Amino acid sequence: ALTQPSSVSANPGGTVEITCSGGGRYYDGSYYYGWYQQKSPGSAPVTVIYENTKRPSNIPSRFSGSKSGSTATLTITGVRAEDEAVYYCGSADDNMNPTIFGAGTTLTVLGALTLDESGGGLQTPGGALSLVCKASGFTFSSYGMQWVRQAPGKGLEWVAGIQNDDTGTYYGAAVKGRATISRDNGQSTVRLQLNNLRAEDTGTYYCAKDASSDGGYGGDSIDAWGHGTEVIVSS
Repeated sequence: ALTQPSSVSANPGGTVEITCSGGGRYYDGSYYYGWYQQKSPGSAPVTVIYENTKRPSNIPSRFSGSKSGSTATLTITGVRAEDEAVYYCGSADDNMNPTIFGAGTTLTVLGALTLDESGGGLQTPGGALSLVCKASGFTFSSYGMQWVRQAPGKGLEWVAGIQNDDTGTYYGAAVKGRATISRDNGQSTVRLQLNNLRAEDTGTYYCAKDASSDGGYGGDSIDAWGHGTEVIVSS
């Protein structure tokens, strides 16, 4: 599991730093982290920094990222009230678990592409579900894709990933043996099947696009998130 502080406080106009450690070493011997801002539980995260230092152009320039050795730091220079959020760090855990999220850092300040998920709703315990994410606004066949979920009031949890060419599928510990991810490049869709459903599978399921230039996926490199679809497992 990754390590990031539970909370940080800042005065408006201050400079704040949030660190993340514990990521797995990548194939190249280096370490890579991403930073995912979520302003309320159950809402689409927003990538503020990915691949250590890359900032999406719609994100304010007050956000920046750096990495030293195996530790990443998110810096907000001139923090604003609207920056209050939970910031989740993401990285690789190990070779068979390319995505893992830290527990989140809550920041207190003193005072295009579409990914559309369907198939959610009420599900019966012991049954199966099938979620579909329909992508538009980018060249789907070039990118790895992932599913991430969030139990009510809890943090982000990785569910599954798939490379652009169907290869390298892996699954989060809580769903391994029950889950299947697949994709259809011609339809620009990625699918999650999950069987033997249990109450613990209840939550918001987000489709996530990877930015890795090689069609891979990992915890450091998510650049777009859907608004998610709720799954409720109950009888």
